[PDB]
Amino acid sequence: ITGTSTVGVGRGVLGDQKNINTTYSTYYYLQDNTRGNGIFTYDAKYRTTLPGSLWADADNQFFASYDAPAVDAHYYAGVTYDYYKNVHNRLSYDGNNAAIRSSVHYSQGYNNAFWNGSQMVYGDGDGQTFIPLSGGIDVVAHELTHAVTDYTAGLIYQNESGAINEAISDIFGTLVEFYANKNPDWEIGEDVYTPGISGDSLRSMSDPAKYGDPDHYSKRYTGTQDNGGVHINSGIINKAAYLISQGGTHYGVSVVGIGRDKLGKIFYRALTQYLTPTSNFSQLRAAAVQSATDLYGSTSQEVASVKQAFDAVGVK
Ligand SMILES: CC(C)C[C@H](NC(=O)CNP(=O)(O)CNC(=O)OCc1ccccc1)C(=O)O
Ligand SMILES: [Ca+2]
Ligand SMILES: [Ca+2]
Ligand SMILES: [Ca+2]
Ligand SMILES: [Ca+2]
Ligand SMILES: [Zn+2]
Repeated sequence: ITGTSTVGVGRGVLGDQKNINTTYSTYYYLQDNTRGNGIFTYDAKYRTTLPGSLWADADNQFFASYDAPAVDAHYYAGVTYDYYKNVHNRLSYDGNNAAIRSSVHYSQGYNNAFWNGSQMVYGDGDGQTFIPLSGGIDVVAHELTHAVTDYTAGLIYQNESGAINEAISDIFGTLVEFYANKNPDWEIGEDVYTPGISGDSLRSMSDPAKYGDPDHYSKRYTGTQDNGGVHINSGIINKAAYLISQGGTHYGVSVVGIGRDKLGKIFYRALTQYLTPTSNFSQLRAAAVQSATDLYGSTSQEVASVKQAFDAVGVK
């Protein structure tokens, strides 16, 4: 909408207060004009017709329970935009400042979130498996990263290419969580998963097998559930990324960590320069090795650690 840029205040899903960029034109809208061509947050009103209505508020204060998922979707989309711009010199998901759209209150009891080809979509959860999923910065950044992938490598959402697609979203979701630096970890979705259970997560990158996901290529899933295991086999790549950053000895193979910033540079370059829609795990290893070579040199520690990490997870 056409209006003037304003700053509202509200509370997110976890009860924390934050300032949000809004737009005033009769109502105050969840429309942040400070980032690219805007960040826009919509109310899906418990229905499945998208996007719903651009979120309107009478007073620029967003403290109602119903407001909380919208506050966090809007705010964390902004943090994710800032990460890509400041860290990778990427302007929104298309590289040309495309408007970022999200809808909250999607459906009823909806235990998921997704990128639908055009926008982000967040369920509220059923209150037992999940609380509203936009409360997780890693989840929000995971979703926006699907848009980045779709505009760049274009990894097809099945089998190995789809597991790479998923891992890319978990990797950058985690790197955005570290960028914001509020309780960061290598777990996925801990802030919104299972409100009745402390200390669990939807996935772990440091130890995928904690939640049943493989941590070695020999343990990959080969069936047809979950688009050929895209959220399962992502554990193999998530573990390799964790090892590149943090180091460790895994199945007897030792990896010297090189830190998060270098992990992010290597995988961002691989995603945007070398991966293709049909890349498999072996091709990802080659892309990551080449990316590290470009950035740091063929004889560098960084290249050596990429190779060790993929060796540790059984990917040649
Ligand atoms: C219990 C769940 C929260 C776990 C998991 N989801 C995630 O980890 C995050 N959502 P996501 O990975 O973005 C879904 N995304 C997904 O299933 O994409 C299918 C699609 C393709 C094209 C258009 C619309 C949807 C899942 O779906 O099993
Ligand atoms: Ca209000
Ligand atoms: Ca965390
Ligand atoms: Ca996390
Ligand atoms: Ca929990
Ligand atoms: Zn995903």
